[PDB]
Amino acid sequence: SMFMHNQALDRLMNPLVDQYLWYLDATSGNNLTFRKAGAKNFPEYFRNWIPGPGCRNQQWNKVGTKNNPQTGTWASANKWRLQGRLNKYAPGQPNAPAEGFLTNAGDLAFANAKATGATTAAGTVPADILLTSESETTTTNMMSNNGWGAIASNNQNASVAPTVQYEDSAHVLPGMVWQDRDIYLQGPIWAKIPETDGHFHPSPL
Amino acid sequence: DGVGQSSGNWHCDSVWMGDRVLTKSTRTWSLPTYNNHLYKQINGSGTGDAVYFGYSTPWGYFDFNRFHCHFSPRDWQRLVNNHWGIRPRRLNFKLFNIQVKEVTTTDGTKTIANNLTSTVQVFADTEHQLPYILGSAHEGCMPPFPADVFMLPQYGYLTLNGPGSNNNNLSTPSSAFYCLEYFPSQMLRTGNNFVFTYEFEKVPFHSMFMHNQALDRLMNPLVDQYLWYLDATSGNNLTFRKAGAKNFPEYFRNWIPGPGCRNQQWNKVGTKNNPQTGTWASANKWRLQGRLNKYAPGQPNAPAEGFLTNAGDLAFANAKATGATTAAGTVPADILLTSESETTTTNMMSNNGWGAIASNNQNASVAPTVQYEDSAHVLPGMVWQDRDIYLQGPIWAKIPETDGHFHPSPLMGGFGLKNPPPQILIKNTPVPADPPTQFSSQKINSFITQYSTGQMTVEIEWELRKENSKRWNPEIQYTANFNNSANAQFSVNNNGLYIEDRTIGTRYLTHTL
Amino acid sequence: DGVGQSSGNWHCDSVWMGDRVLTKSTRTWSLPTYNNHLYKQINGSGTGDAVYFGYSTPWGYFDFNRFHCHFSPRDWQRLVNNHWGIRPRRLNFKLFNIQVKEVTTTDGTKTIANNLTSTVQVFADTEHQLPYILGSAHEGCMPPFPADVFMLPQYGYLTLNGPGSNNNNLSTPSSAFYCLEYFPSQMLRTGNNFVFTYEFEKVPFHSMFMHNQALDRLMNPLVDQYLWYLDATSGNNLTFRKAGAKNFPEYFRNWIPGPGCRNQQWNKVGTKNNPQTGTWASANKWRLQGRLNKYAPGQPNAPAEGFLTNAGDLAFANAKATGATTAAGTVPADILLTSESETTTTNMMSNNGWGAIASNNQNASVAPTVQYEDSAHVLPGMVWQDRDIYLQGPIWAKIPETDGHFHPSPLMGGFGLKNPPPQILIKNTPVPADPPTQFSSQKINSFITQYSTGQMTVEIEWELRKENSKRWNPEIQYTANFNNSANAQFSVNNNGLYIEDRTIGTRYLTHTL
Repeated sequence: SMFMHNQALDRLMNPLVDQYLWYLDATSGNNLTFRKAGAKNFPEYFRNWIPGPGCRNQQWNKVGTKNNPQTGTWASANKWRLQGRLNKYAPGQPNAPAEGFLTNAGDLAFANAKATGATTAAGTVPADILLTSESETTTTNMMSNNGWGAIASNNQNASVAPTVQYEDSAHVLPGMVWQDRDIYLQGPIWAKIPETDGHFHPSPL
Repeated sequence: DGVGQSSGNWHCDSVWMGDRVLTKSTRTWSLPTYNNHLYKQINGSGTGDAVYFGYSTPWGYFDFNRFHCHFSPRDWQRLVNNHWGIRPRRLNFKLFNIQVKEVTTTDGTKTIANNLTSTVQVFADTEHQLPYILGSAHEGCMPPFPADVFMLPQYGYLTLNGPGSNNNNLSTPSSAFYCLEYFPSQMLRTGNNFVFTYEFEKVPFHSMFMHNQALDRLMNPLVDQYLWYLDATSGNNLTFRKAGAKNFPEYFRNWIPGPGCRNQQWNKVGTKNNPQTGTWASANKWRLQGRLNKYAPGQPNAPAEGFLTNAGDLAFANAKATGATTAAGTVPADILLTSESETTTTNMMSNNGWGAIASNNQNASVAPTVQYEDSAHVLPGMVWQDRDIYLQGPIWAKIPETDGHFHPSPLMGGFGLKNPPPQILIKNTPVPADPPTQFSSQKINSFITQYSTGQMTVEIEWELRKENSKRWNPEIQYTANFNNSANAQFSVNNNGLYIEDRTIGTRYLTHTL
Repeated sequence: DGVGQSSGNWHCDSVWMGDRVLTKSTRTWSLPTYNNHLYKQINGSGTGDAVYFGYSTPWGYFDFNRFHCHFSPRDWQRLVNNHWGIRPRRLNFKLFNIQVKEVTTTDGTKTIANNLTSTVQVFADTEHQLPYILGSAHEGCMPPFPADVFMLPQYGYLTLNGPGSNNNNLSTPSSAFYCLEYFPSQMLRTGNNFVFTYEFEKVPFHSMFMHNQALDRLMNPLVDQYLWYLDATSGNNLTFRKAGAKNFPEYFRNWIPGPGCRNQQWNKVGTKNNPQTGTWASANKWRLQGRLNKYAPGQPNAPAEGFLTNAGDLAFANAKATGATTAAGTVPADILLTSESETTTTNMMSNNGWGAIASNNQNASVAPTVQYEDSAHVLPGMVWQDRDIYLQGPIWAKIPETDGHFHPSPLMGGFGLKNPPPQILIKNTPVPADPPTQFSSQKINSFITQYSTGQMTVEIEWELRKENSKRWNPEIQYTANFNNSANAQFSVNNNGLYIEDRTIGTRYLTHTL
């Protein structure tokens, strides 16, 4: 798909007319109160579709003075382990980072022909290194600077108040849509799907 | 043809054949002039979870998407007791008997006349090149009851927004603007009419059956399994028990319950609930582009008996309920709740997490421990039931076009479609008022106030799965309430208002898991 | 046919094929009664540079001549990035859904009714026997945005005038008077419609490309020329240098830059400009019949960077600009400037003359001198680029019929045509009021006030030159402004007003000179 979306998921609707669906807004006063979805309050609308999977990833600011001075980035990386040995998880799901931030190996990067040797360094991203951006996917996909959402952490009663907890990682669910990572001019074309008893959505990462 | 001859007839009925089935409906509508013949930008203010950028349009549209448009409460009863499944096949849409009227206002006395030469213009969008707002469960559908007259909703959409200064409501470079006069459309005077046909692509039947067995309960109780497991480590040696002897939790199984997540549960008895001035901070939320949206409805997880969730399940209201809110000591008499409890066999309940897993390594000194998993996503060997379709609920939805999607059944329930039925858009053609005698290049501001009305009709062809079950004993079926009442069920009252008593689920007949 | 059936449908879209391309547009118009059903003489006063003699006519006309009528800003982008040239081929014009309305005024309350039996009458002039006022870049075209409604302009022309006493406004014997009812025309009630077709004669494509090389720079830098010239006379002897050694100004060339004339240049920063209460005495003027006319626009000469000329180049304005004037410290946000700077390769800049030539004979005693030429006309071996076509600019113009004309490309840009598209003229047929009972031979003064409205449509067939270029590196292309904004580009605002951000030139893709 060569196209960037024209609308966000949460934003698919008609703003001019309210929904016919009712929800429980308020428990106050020893009674239940059902609000109606509408009146230009978007977060309360019902939706058929939810954003794509992903996981939270460490974010390094492109301005070097604002970054923690790590002699190298390994212990901070996202890792998956196989046969008792740890491998960096790269690149991850096509999650975009915050504006002005990046991740190590989370997204593709290239270099000029002027860059030789195994390393380059500059106060900001070097002039040789060519970064890529997944930001065109933020409509459907999940950003990397926070988890996927929140869920209920406890049962309630009249005495105890409701609480929630945050989910930093979200895997595949029914009714979940996402955009695959983009193909660049300097990037690979294909890959061989390994032969296994099962594989899910075999688009190369 | 002509001013004095009708362009159509009234067709509303239901034809029950063996395999197909054909439902006809027709209604009377009224179309105003929205935005005084103008497109308009609309946007929010400030940074917040609700912010938007979009356009409002001087066009109406026909939304038949909801079920009870096409079915009467008797046909629905007749549908769900006898059958295991239904899916759409064809639809046929027609407009006719268009009549356009002008409104002259002298003092506070309106004079409405009949303008014979005015036109309306309508087109169906078959390539889905417009933003698609159907399937978002808005209002403005046909009424449930054939004798009501309804006003068509205004068309509008909202596009990408982007940050700047303190306002996230700025238009991003890629914000799209669609002019609907840039579509070929058919212009209709009172004499001529409009029709087109459409055919659904094959989708799986919606399952009308409730399961006959739980997952964990699929087995023969009379014979024990041949599989062995480690029951007990006591005594410096390993002891292998054999699965059987009527101890079910120890059996091996091929299949595991469906995905879900834990959700806050509010007791239907108001005195037992924590007094929250409003429920937001307690809701299940997913976030997109740095703003939080309630997660609704969630996966089809049922709550505990006597409990419910906010927006986790669908809810409706009568015609007696007006305004944006209703309140009562218990669930109000107007609100119509839905229940997913028929799915508890395969699916997961919302009052606890999915299970437990091992929290640590062990040795002779340290004891084994476990932890609980409040959220479970999809795994191999996982089965689930999709949310049920109701009489008052939506029918289909448009699968968004993306590089990937998983099990695209709409979370409000329905038939996910790649190529859904085309949106149908209609407008009153503008008639300007008397122009000045001297020439001016500015736009024409003043028009003639007018509106239009006429009948529409919709014909759906449904395909249904016949039911063959050899169970001996009788089954649960839908039955009209057994009680005497001041007003009959699904009927009009003294004041003339049609009232729907219950959301009627489709799942009664049992089927073996 | 009849009162109750529409005579046409709404067609607006764009069909992109490989070679042909076909654009459709349709709009809603409103036609008043001009001059109260009368022809009238119009004339100036006194002797001056602006004096006129002519006639005003009770007829309207349809002007589609401007580009952005036919193209949307997306189609225009799609046009100019992919292609080296375009020329028109066919056009198709249609009127339909005519409706005529009468205005009765009782006190200050207008009552507008619908008069079914009134007619409008329209004709196309295919022999060009009327004075041709299209291509003079007047107002009254279709709006850029399909949803606007516009009022048709009044038709009028002005003929020869001649001197007498102190008044140059007298009518010369050969002043022509044209009665437009002396043309056969088709009379239309509400039921019947109007159509005709037209086909352009072959004209050269408009070049959509910006050159890849300057004239003086066409050569191989690596090898010197074999041609010899006289560099130096010193030492009582002649010395012949050889052209080469990377000294470009000395090279021989086959071609020389295009014609032009020097033009006054006003800096876009207002503090740097001389405070003239108005710019006339400083303008470039040409005079005809003893009266001076500004020369606008001149030859396609570009000015210096950061400078402009009055009327030397085209300029437009938004819909927010009303009234006859706008002012700002810099160029106003409403005014849309155009730039010819893409032509500086072949053409001449306006900030200096064309070159220098020898001013005297020499001898041993007297030194050689030169003089500068501020104006250069056409010579053999002279190449130039014609002015570019914009989205808001005119399309064609009518080549006047004369014994000679040179390179008839219109100076405002466009396609010069011998046989341009025919003017289309329309009028409300007069309906007299109640005549007196006794007979009178005088004209009927009193009529019934009425106007008319209805849709029109225009279909142009464009032929375009495909682009094949083997250059390795990417090219400049038109791109929507990358910035976030309160209002999107080329889109409607909160109040409902359509706003055009940029005049979009056609020249992006490079081509070798």
